[PDB]
Amino acid sequence: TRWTPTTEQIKILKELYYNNAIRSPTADQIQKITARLRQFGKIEGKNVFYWFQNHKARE
Amino acid sequence: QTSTRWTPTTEQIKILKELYYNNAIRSPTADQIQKITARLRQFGKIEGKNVFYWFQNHKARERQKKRFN
DNA sequence: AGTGTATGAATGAACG
DNA sequence: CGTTCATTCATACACT
Ligand SMILES: [Mg+2]
Repeated sequence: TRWTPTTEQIKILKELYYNNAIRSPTADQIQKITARLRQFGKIEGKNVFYWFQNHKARE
Repeated sequence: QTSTRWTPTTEQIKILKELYYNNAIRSPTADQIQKITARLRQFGKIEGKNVFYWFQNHKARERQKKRFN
C-alpha cells in the first residue's frame, strides 16, 4: 500500500523543490530529506526519490 | 504500438532474475549476452541491448536503493 | 458509489 | 558506473 504524503510533508517537499531549487536530489539529500519527513509518518528514501523524479517530469 | 520499448515477458524476467541472483551475473560480457539473448528469444522478440540494459539497470538500482535508504 | 484524476511506483533506455 | 529522462502501470481520493 503506497505512501501518501501528509500536508506537512508535501509543504516541505514543495519548499525544497521551489524555494531551494532541488530538482534531482543527490543521494546525500535524499537521506537528509527522508529523515526530516519521517517526523510526520512512515517514509523511506525511495518515496522521496520518486517524489522529485515525478514532480520534475510533470512540471 | 509505435513504441520500440522492449516489453519483457514473465518468463523472460523469471530467467533474468535467476541469472542475476542464482548465477551472480551483474555485467554480462558480449558472449554472455549472446547466449542469454538466444535463450530468451524463445519467448519473445529481444535483442542483446535489451539484456545489456536489464542487467545494467538491475545492478544500478540495487545499489541506488541501498544508497538512498 | 462509479468514475476521473492526480500522483505514487516502476522500468526501459540512455546520458555524463 | 551513478544519474537522468521517457513513458507506462497502479491506485488513493475527490467529485458528482
Ligand atoms: Mg462536486
